[PDB]
Amino acid sequence: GSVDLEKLAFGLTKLNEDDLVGVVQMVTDNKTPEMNVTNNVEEGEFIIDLYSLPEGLLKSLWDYVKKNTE
Amino acid sequence: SDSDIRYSFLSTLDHLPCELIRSLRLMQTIDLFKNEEDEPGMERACRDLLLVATYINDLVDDQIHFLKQHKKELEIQKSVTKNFNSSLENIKSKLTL
Amino acid sequence: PNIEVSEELKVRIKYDSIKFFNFERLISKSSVIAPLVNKNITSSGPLIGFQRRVNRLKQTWDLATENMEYPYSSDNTPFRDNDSWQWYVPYGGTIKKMKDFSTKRTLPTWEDKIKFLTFLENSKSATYINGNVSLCNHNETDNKVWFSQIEYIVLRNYEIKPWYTSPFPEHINQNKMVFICEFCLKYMTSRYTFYRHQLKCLTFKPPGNEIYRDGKLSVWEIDGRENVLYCQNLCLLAKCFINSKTLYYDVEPFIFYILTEREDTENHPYQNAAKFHFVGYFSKEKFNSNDYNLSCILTLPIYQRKGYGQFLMEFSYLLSRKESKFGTPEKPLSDLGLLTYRTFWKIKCAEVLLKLRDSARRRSNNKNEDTFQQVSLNDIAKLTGMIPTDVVFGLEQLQVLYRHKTRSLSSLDDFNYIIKIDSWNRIENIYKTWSSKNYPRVKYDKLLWEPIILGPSFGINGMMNLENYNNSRAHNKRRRRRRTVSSLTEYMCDYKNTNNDRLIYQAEKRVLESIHDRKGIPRSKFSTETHWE
Amino acid sequence: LKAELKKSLQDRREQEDTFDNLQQEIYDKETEYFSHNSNNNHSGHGGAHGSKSHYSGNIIKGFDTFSKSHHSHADSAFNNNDRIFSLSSATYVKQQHGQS
Amino acid sequence: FQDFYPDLNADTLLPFIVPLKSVQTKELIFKGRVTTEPLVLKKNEVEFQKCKITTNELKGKKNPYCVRFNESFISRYYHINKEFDGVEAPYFTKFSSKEAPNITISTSTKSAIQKFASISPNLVNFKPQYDMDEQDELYLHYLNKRYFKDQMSHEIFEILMTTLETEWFHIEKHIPSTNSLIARHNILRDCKNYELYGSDDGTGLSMDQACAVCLGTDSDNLNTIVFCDGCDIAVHQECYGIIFIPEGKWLCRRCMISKNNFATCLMCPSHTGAFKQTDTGSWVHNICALWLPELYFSNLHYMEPIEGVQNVSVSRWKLNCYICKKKMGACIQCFQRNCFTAYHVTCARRAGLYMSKGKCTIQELASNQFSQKYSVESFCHKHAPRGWQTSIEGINKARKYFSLLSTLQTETPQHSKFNKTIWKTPNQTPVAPHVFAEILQKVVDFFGLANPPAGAFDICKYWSMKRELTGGTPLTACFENNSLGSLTEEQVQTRIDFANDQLEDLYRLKELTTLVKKRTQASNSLSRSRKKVFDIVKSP
Ligand SMILES: [Zn+2]
Ligand SMILES: [Zn+2]
Ligand SMILES: [Zn+2]
Ligand SMILES: [Zn+2]
Ligand SMILES: [Zn+2]
Ligand SMILES: [Zn+2]
Repeated sequence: GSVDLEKLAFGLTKLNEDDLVGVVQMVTDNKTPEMNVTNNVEEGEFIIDLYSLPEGLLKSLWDYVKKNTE
Repeated sequence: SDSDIRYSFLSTLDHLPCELIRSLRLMQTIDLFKNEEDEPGMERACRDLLLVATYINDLVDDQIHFLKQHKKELEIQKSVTKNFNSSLENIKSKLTL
Repeated sequence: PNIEVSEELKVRIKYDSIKFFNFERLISKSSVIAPLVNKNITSSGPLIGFQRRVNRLKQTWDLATENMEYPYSSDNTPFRDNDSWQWYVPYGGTIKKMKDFSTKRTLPTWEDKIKFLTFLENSKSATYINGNVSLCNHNETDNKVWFSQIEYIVLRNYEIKPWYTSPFPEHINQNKMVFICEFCLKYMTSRYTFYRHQLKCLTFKPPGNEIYRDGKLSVWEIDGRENVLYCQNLCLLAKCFINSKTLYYDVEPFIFYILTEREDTENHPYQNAAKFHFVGYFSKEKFNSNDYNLSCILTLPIYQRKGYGQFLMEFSYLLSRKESKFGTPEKPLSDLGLLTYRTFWKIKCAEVLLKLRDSARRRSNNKNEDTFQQVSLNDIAKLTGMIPTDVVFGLEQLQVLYRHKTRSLSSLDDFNYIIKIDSWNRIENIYKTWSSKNYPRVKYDKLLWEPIILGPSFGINGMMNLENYNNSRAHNKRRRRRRTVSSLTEYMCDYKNTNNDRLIYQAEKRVLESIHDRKGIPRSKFSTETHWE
Repeated sequence: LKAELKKSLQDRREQEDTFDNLQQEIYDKETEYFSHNSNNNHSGHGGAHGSKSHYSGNIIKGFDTFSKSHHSHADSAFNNNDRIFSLSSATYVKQQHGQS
Repeated sequence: FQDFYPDLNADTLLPFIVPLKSVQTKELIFKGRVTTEPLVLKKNEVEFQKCKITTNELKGKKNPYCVRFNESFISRYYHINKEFDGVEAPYFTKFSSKEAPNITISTSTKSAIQKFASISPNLVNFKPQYDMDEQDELYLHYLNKRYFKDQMSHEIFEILMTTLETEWFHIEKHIPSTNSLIARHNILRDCKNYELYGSDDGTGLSMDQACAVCLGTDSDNLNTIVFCDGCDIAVHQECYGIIFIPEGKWLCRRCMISKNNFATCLMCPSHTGAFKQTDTGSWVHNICALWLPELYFSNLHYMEPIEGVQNVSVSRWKLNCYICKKKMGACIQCFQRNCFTAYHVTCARRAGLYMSKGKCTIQELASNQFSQKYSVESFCHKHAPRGWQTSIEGINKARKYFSLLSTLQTETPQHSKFNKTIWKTPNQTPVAPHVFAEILQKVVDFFGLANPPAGAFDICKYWSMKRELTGGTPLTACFENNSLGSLTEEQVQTRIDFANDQLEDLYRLKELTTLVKKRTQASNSLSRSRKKVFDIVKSP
């Protein structure tokens, strides 16, 4: 795997509010069955399964968090 | 060769008298059965009379307007077909038989 | 607080849904995320309809992109070169001046196409979260292009699970959600498109004249080809709630009556218009020999628990009474529609019988009690609207129509069939089932309307292959054409006859007094209880 | 009072004169309207300066006259029944009933 | 009634008689046989939801565009921010002109709309008719940052695109459809296309265009072949569900919804000929939906909706077409014994494979049920029966057509009286010409915006590309389907004189109806005055 998921979550926690909203947006767009994603839009929570996330969206999120944390 | 020139004008030839006769008969019905002493009766009667009067006036007006637009677009298309034929005469060389 | 991560590598987040859906923020962040799209992001599930569209456009402009299944074949004719006459006579010659029909400065270039596709791809991350994603959801429980992917429908404010897949254009159906404007009936995918369309459709009313307005309910008698687009939109919405409304495109004839729940909103100090929320409709043919007064009906699921269905059938029958013609709904019928018509015919026959009872009891003291009356199928039909077949089929469900076992046809004076009211209590309760319902009833005075007097066209702007006078006029006037007269000239002078009268209350009083004056029957001819079943 | 009666009934008389004049206006106007086809097809004046537009009948009554092949004399006249615009009001129908 | 008992007639004077568990059946006149069944009915629960947020909270947060000219025009063709509820409030007719919230039509509004009309004669009685979408929001961002210096508004862009749409549709309407010359050119092009590649539309077989759906040449007063003003398709009325024919423009369902596109037939590679929709809404070949077994038509008298999309088994899908070999769509199978080859319906047609609808009329073919009497006999090039010639040449023709589509998808167009003006696109979409650019420029000047002519050209190119994206379907919901089109100059002359006489007629008619309205208001006043006098004359 070309991504360290624990440090990725660390950078996710570092991201600001709008960066999190954007993560939500891109995941809701690229939600596929092999991934395990849940979104309570009524109340407004969002949970993603990193282990099921494929390497594509993983590296995409990695580039995103690099750009928005450094 | 030609066609029944009424068929292109179904709207104003047919559906103008259709709705006209209809609204006229309707106004006739309301007035004929306007119970004279009935206060709300005659109120509604007079109001709907004015209503259907505005309606028929606006219907004949709107058909006038649509026929005006149709006349304009018709003569425009007349000059346009003039253009088209005048042009298309030249390309007979390129276009096949 | 706002975010957390469990040890199983699941990231719980919290965001405000309004900020999430805000269009300007959404499209800005979409252009932000735009390049970050990994073209190798997997597609092992539902292939995006928007992505299908954009890949079609790419392979159309021949920008080689085969990251997905395959490109499609039919895109053009091989002779797009300088041989097509259209390149030497542009616009059919509609433009004269060269400085006006030239296009060297507007024929789009490769760079401009790339710019357009770039905006498109910056939008891709914005469309799925705008159209395909919902604003609210509750999905209770107990390749993917052949059937639909439509999942909701948004009218004025609600979402709707569509009971049946409608034949929308693929552009709309392969989406997940679809908004449909309540007034204009335009169907668009993106909630952004709906936002602008709601900003633009200031014609807060549906089209067509208005023939009924009581309180909040109202009807609109939208003609069939004075506005054909609106009607096609309405039909394409209706197919989402009728199983057998197949006549949804060629709607020139059908005179769509459309029910609506008017609302007076003055929340803003400027706007006060009567918002005419479309509720229900019933397409009725314009000329039908088979005696149909309601071809296809529906009220929307969002407006149930209000009896608008029964109201709309009652209005169809009020219309038939006003036309003084006999009609029944189209025989190939909804299984649910079959039961609701069972109920409605039962209730209507019970109501007519109750009117007969109350009138006879107005005439109770003066008329001898042993004298019985003789009502007829037509006597009931001129009162209700249903054909006599319908009346008997809605009376047998009421179980008040009894017959005689044996046939002593030697004497024609003998009674064959009878109406034998078992219990006025039974009938009054069968009718009172509506009283406790408090359903909207057709206040028969508010209707302002007249029959649809056809000319030679029958209403359509064309010709179709399909009483007898006009039905033969159509076929006679049909004559071949490639790419004896003067009907209706006398419909105004049809008042001089008294056989057919104008108003429904006049027809009712007429038939009621006619039967009151019909010869009576003593209670003694058939008082044998066994002989009546 | 009696003065109120005078003022209201004089308003009523004036409005009744106006109403009867509008009646007569529609009457003779449709008279001319339906004679225009007879003076427009056989001896064409308005719908044709010269004898070229053989279809110059009337919208409502004339369906075949709006066909050049109509070379007969079927729609030359009319009756007080076909006078639809007058029949609109009920007062006119009642007057025609009294005069019938 | 008539099926229940004939000893009772409607007018039969039935004696009314009244002294001083029930499980329901189910009638149906089906195949001449009534039905009987206890009360079992649909019990599915309905589901909806009142969403908690409208587009009100989703409105833009900032208005960064300052329309300092014609702002009245904007705000009056848009929205930016016992009296009304009595019987006195009349019934709105279909002609009720909006005099509703804060319209207050002013002389400024009138001057503005007259200026808009003078912008071009096509824009008289203008109406914004297009709603910008998500992808257009970004293009407006790019514009208003590059050309218009952060001053063009969303409404401005919408109005620009709508003027483009209106002008283009006026040119579209006034486009000449056919003369004898261009019709001969079209039919010769079609004859060449068929004699070389093959046609699954029936065109080219003869100078008399044949039926598309049923490949026939019959035409009588009840089954007369129609022609489409959108493409060269000809379909029998019964064989295509043409229940009525309007007098002018007849457009197939494709030419009416997917206006001209070469849209995809979910059960075929080829994309020409007759089409209907599905219950889902993808254009399926009618000949396909006929000959594919699990595909069936719903309304046999309209033939409109195709059903059976999901009912096909994966065997048919994973079958291969030995004609085009595209790994997509469905494919019928031959009837030869011990045979399992497959091919698309239109593929078989184009290649000239032996097909036979049997003795079953096309109604019986779409009847959704094939009886042992029904035999929809299609064969292979080695399984075709006697009397039919081997279709090796047809295989070659189909392969040529499809490999030609492929080499086109690979190939590129290799680039003073002479004028080769290109105003279409390979998708038959428009190209907004220089006069359209001038018109948009006029509109921008009207609104008082920084107005680069290059910006006008950019907007026109963007509109052309927006139409190419939408795929033929108009950007807006505009339609004036009156067919000026194929008429001839002399026919237009007859119609103009006819319309002159009818204009005179309608003028005197409006005179009569104005007298009618006046007399009706008079009669209203009459009833009012009658009450106003009799109230005191009869009641002191
Ligand atoms: Zn709308
Ligand atoms: Zn056919
Ligand atoms: Zn077509
Ligand atoms: Zn096909
Ligand atoms: Zn093939
Ligand atoms: Zn075979």
